[PDB]
Parts: sequence; structure tokens; C-alpha cells
Amino acid sequence: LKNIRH
Amino acid sequence: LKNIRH
Amino acid sequence: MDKNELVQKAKLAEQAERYDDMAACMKSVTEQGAELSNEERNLLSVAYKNVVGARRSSWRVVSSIEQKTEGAEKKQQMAREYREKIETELRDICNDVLSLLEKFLIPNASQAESKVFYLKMKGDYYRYLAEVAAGDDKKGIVDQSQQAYQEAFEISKKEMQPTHPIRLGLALNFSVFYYEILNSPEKACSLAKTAFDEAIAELDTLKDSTLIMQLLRDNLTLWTS
Amino acid sequence: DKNELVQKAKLAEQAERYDDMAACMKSVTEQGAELSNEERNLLSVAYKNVVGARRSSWRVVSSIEQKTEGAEKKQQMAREYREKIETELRDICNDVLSLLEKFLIPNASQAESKVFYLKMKGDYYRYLAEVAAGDDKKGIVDQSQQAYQEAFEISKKEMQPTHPIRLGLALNFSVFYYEILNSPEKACSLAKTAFDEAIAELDTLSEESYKDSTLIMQLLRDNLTLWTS
Repeated sequence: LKNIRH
Repeated sequence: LKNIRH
Repeated sequence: MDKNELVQKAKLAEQAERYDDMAACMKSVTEQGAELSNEERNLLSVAYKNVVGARRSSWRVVSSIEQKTEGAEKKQQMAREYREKIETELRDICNDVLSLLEKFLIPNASQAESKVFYLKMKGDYYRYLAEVAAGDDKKGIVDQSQQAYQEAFEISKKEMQPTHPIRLGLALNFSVFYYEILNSPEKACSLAKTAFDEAIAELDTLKDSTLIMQLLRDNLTLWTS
Repeated sequence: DKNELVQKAKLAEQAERYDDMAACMKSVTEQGAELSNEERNLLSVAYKNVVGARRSSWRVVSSIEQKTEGAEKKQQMAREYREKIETELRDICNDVLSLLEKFLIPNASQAESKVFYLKMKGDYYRYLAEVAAGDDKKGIVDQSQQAYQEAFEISKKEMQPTHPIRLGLALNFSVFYYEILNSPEKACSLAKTAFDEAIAELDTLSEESYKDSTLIMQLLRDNLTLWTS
């Protein structure tokens, strides 16, 4: 539920 | 994480 | 397992947007059996609003997909069982809240406001249950939703001023129940107008009332068109 | 059935139920065959969301723990809550790293997918390191670094500077240098080089990769602005 360092 | 008819 | 500590956890969980933890904490606070403070009541309500609201929102998506996959029968069936998974969760959440409501919150309610708040909540969770109930089950549950809102409505008319946000919030959700669940636009519209009407009589005195009054109007616009 | 697990993952994605999405892509992986591009991307998107939520919650709670210094009981309650969240973090990372070690890295038969998975390994090791203690932390930082370096070398040889995986690798490795090893210089130079090389070979940026590359290039150039200010 959260786009994350990528 | 959603809110509803309440 | 201390009330002060459960409440602070509930607040941390809320900040962290971990609503399941937020609910479980407030569940535990309720299960210690004393009447909830206004603060604790609101935390509990917010928490389960979010928990149940996630599943309702998911269900609508998967349900829409199931409908749009008619003809592609194996794919529809995949959506159907996944919908059932989400329904099971939804029933569990509703059963949890309704049990809390029955054992603790309704019996412990010592003032009109809080009794109304909790009966409304009972109508709410019965409503959500009914939306994913089957056949003869659904009929009974819709009736229980109606009884709880009606009790709430009757106490609020006798014991709260027409502006109170809990009294207005009840009118909003009850009229929604009539529109969406019982398919009675006439009854829905009537209930919403009466409540708006009775509130306006005393807006001169006092907020969050206005916001609910606005929601009443909004629903009315939607339903007529 | 593989077809079925993949459909479920997609439904779960539509429903924004990322734990379910991850579980079925986990199952797809444990069947032991090389993932298709679609499956790999599903898997990575699923765990991106799973891990991302926890990383977000961690930061909020860590911030509260900080700001409550002086109110020692409030801080303790934050601290314990942060450790709860950390326990979930570790588990998720350990799950993905095990998947990577046992299935995805062994079965990667093209350079692109090798780099994708080594990058992913660097990522999850980074997340682990972010919440590890003392002597355990040093070792995990080093594992992050080795997985990114190996990725970086393969990508330099096998992929155009405009390739979104090579760019995404440059972004995250630069972030590792900055946030984990406290080397703004090294972070900034990696980011600068990847950005400049992509621009200089902009002619190679394909139609299908245009959106992802440019977003990453944006993240690179923003990072570079922040760091050199």
C-alpha cells in the first residue's frame, strides 16, 4: 500500500 | 485503509 | 494490558495507518468492560470504519470484475471465490463489532448520546453484513439493521437536539439504508428532509452539523435524479 | 495452477490487497520454474507494496519515538510498536531474499532478469540493514552492496543506459551510497553518470520503456539536486 525505494 | 458509510 | 497503554497504541497505530492493530487495541479496551470515554469510543469507531471500509471497497472492485467477466466463465469463477474470501473477512469484522456492541457497548451506555451512537453503529454493521448475506439470512439481517437504526432514531428524537452530529449522522445513514438496502426512495428522502428541517430550526445557536446537513442534501440530489 | 495464481495476483492487485497478491506470486515462485516478465513484475509490485507499507509505518513511528524524548513512557510505547513493525519487516525481507536465493537468481537465464533480481536482492538487504542491530548491520550492508555492484557490472555490459532496469539500479544503488553509507559524493556521481549517459543515448530509449525510464531519470535528477545543495 506504498510505493517504496525502487 | 478505506472509510465507508458510517 | 493496561487501558492507558492500549489507547496510546491505538493512536500510534492510527498514525502508522495500521487499522487492524488500531481495532484490536480498541477491542481489548472494550473487553475490559468499563464504559468507553468519548475519546475511546471515537478511536474504536474510526479503527473499525477503516478495517471494514477496506473490505467493502475491495469487494466492490472484485464484484464489478465478476459481473464484467460473464461469458468468460473460468475467470468469472476466480473472481467469485476471491469475492467470497473478502466476504468471509467482512462477516468476521461485522460479527466482531456486533458482539462488542451486544456484550459491552450497548449495555454500558449510560447517556442518550452514546446509546444512539452505538445503536447507529449496530445498524451500520448489520447493514454491511446484509450486503453480503444470502437469501433468508439477508431478510433477517436487514430487519435487525432496521430495528437498530429505528431504536436510535427514536431515542435521538426524544433526547438530543436536532443539530447534534450524532443525531444527523444517524439520519444520513438511516436514509441511505432506506434508499440502498430497502429500495425505498420516498422513505429515504422524507427522512433526510425532516432531519435537515428540524436542524435548521436551531442552527441559529451553536460546524460538523453543517457538513452532515450538506451530505443529506447531496444524497437527495443523487436520489431524485 | 500457475495460470490461476497469476489471475488471483491480478485480482488482488485490483482490490489493493497486496498481502494476497504477494502470497500467490510467492506460490508461483516456489513451483520452481523461471518467471515470465509479467510474473516477475507482478511479484515485485506485490512485495514493493507489502514492504513499502511497513517502511512507511516504521518512519512515522520512529519519528514519534524521536519527538517524545523527555516523555519516557510515551517513547517506550512507540519503541515497542516500532519493534513490532520491524519484526514484520525482517520477515518480509527474509521471505523475498529466500525466494531470490532459492528460485529467482538461480533460474535467471538472461542478463536483464539477472540484473533485475540482483537489484531486488540489494533492495531487500538494504531494507533489512535499515532495521538491523550492531554487528549484524555491517554484514547486511555489505550484502546489499555486493548484490548492487554485481548487478551494476552486468548492466554496464549488457544493457543500454536508457534501459529502465539499469536506470532503476543506478537510482537505488546511489540511494544506498547516500542513505546507508553516508557518501553523498559517491551517491551523486553514480546518479549523475547514469542520468548523463541516458541523455547522451536518448536515441536508444524505446517506446515501451519511455514512461518508466523518464520517471527514474526524474528521480535521479531530483536526488542529485537535493544532495549537491
